[PDB]
Formats: sequence, C-alpha cells, structure tokens
Amino acid sequence: RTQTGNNTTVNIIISTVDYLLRVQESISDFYWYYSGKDVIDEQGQRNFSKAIQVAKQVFNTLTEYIQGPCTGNQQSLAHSRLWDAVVGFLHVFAHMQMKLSQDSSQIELLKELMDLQKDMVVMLLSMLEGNVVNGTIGKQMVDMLVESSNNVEMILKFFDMFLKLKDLTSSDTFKEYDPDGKGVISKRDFHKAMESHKHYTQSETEFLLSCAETDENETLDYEEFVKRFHEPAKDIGFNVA
Amino acid sequence: ESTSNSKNVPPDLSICTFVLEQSLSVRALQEMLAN
Repeated sequence: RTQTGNNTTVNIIISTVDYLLRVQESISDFYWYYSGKDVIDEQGQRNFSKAIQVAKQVFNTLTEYIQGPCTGNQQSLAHSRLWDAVVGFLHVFAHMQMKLSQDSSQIELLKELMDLQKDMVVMLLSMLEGNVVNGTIGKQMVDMLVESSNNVEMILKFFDMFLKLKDLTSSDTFKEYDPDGKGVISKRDFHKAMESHKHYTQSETEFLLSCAETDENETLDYEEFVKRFHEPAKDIGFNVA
Repeated sequence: ESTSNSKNVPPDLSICTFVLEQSLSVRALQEMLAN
C-alpha cells in the first residue's frame, strides 16, 4: 500500500482495483454482444472461460490483500471504486445464470461463472472482517446491494428455485408419479409434480421445463437433473446466505 | 445566453435549465434502438 522508506510510493492495491474494473467492463461488453444471441459458440465459451479465470485470480489477490484484518487496505478498497466492479459483476451473474441454464451445452461455463461468484462473495466477506455493529463498511455494502437490488433479487430467485428441487424430488408426493425405481419421469408427470408441490408457480414451472432436456420419449432423468443443478446451488449459495 | 454580464444584464436561466433523464451504455442503447 505505502512504501514508507522510499521517496516515491505506488498504490499496488489501487492498481489491482483498476485492473479489476477494466476486466469487468470487458466482460460486460462481451455479455452484451452475446445478449441477443440464444446460443454461445465454442470460441465465445473459451473467451468467457479465460476472462473468468483472470477475474477469479484478481479477486483472490484482492481478498489476500485485505485478509488478516489489514485495516489500511480495507479502507483503501472502501474508498476506491471496487463497488462499481462488484455491481457490474452482480448484473453479469444475474443475467448470465438465467441465460446459460436453459441450454445444456454451457453447463461448464455456468460452473465457472458460479465459482467466480463464490470468490467474489468470499472477497466481500473478507471486506466485512472486523466490522463493528453499524460499521461504515457494512453500510457501504448495504448501499451497493440496494443499488444492485434487481440483480440480487434475480440471483436469490435462481437459488431458491434450484434449491427447492431436491426437496420436491425427495418428497413421496413426487414418488407416486414414478413409483418404480427407474426414475425416468415423463415431462407431463413432471408438470403435475410442479403443481402438486404448489410452491413452484407457473413461471417457475415453465422455466424448469425449459431448462430440463428430455429424450424423444418426453421423459427426463430427475437424478441427472438434480445432480446437475442442485449440488452447485448448495455449494455457492452458502456464501450468499 | 450571456452569463458573464450578469451584473449588467440578467441571464435568463429558465430556458437554459436542462434535466438529465436517463444515462445508458452504448450497447444497451443500441439494443434499445433495435427494439
């Protein structure tokens, strides 16, 4: 942060924050270029993966700067422009998570994105280290959440709507529709299970049907569906909680 | 409208006041225009 002995001082922490802000803008522009397009090409997936790796490394470096209650670094980040980058990443996550989940070919990209979100939330939790009750850093993060309220709402809905799936499929009410042990439930029986649970509304019903890929027999494997979606939710959503 | 001669000639700022309604990014604005 501050080289005391040297005549001239360079703020490596602020430089790292600036690079994070530039990478966030690049990722947002790439997302906007793929906003209209329904399917992401393989080269675009590779570019997303490389950018996510770079952002993850920068997030880890920033977390390591401020862990071990380094109060000076915490204040530097608080007064820097890290909040704008976090807001941008929140929008990117909230929209990209909805977009990628519908198609079954970007599951690896979805996992990378959710890992990046996990590291961002770990950085925020490290930011909150040492905060007293009614602390200024906590107030600033509440302000950031209010600024990014819509993206936070959509992320929370995503986690809710992919975490209730395990309880739904473990309920016996779901088991009467597929009493046998094959587990390959038809799409229509899936649809009646949706409304028998009564927690899953019509929008949730249609979105999970869209995000569930089925064979020509109109029968989906709930086991592969849940092991694909629920476990990552249980991993990342813990940091948000 | 001249503002440097405020002492001699009063400026008329009622027609000079503007309101900043929306600020959008270039790509978001392009998508909105496409819509």
